Amino acid sequence: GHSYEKYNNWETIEAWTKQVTSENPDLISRTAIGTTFLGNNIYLLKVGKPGPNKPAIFMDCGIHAREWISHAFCQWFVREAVLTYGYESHMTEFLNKLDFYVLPVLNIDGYIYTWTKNRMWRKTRSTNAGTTCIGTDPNRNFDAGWCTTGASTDPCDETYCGSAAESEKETKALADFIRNNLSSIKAYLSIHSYSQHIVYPYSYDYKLPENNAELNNLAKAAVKELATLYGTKYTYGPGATTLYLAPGGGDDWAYDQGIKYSFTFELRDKGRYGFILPESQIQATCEETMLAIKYVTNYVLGHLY
Ligand SMILES: CC(C)CCNC(=O)[C@@H](CC1CCCCC1)NC(=O)N[C@@H](CCCCN)C(=O)O
Ligand SMILES: [Zn+2]
Ligand SMILES: [Zn+2]
Ligand SMILES: [Zn+2]
Repeated sequence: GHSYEKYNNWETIEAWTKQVTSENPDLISRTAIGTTFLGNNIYLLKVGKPGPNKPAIFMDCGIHAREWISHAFCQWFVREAVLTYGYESHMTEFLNKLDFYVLPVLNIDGYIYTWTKNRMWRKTRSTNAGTTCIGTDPNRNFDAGWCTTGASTDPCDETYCGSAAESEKETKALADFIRNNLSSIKAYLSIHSYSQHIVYPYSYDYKLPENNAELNNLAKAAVKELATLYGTKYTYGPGATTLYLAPGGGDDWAYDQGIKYSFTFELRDKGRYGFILPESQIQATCEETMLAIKYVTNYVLGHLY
């Protein structure tokens, strides 16, 4: 009983990844990039019409377990791509020229835990030495100025860096895929919630990126496109300046690998509902974010490297 306008559990999402690929074989192809701590398969969807020497964009959802709207957006991106292809001028051009590597749920173990035991869970579900405290923050487990100021050495903390960089199977499976497809990946997008922010490097240290002027102007125009629908106000700028010091992030790591277009999207809202955003707000949040994602996609095509 799947629905794009409702929050679906992992059993429903897994059944959807198989069915959406079978219903649309010419547009979507499904593969398993790895396994989680509990043993669940990390599924990845390649969206677009196949072809040779195609550039790609990587998009992940659900790094943090409680951010339910992030998981819901990845499903809506696939929904639009199969319904508007051949009917919408821009989406048709995007899928024909580019490939979309969509990872619907990264932290699967944590997401099952939010449906069964604790709704407010953030980290993974891995064991730690010398304590009964469980979990490691995946957005603090990447090899980009790992476990410095902003990340915690305490396993009982929500911002736990881990025993080592890429100590989690979920963090390694994501990083290995990017390394194996570095020459093709031109953009990295990380869907999260909440605050209504568009974050670009750097977060591990107080420093501006090489193409800071370009990333500032691109985020500015992407903010405007989202606002045209429901008037949703979004803020932008680099991580350490706008937010806080968050070392060992997926967006910061991707940038240091060569992906000059790296972004972190924080969805609805500002604090009224927070992580527990209602089902009645899914279609509104997904449609506005689509306009911002489509604008970033359009820019990347015109500035291929
Ligand atoms: C309580 C305290 C420990 C903060 C925990 N943070 C979060 O739960 C979320 C959402 C939000 C919670 C309320 C304050 C504003 C942020 N924020 C979030 O996940 N932020 C990203 C920032 C991404 C920066 C790009 N790498 C992260 O810390 O991974
Ligand atoms: Zn997050
Ligand atoms: Zn639509
Ligand atoms: Zn230009």
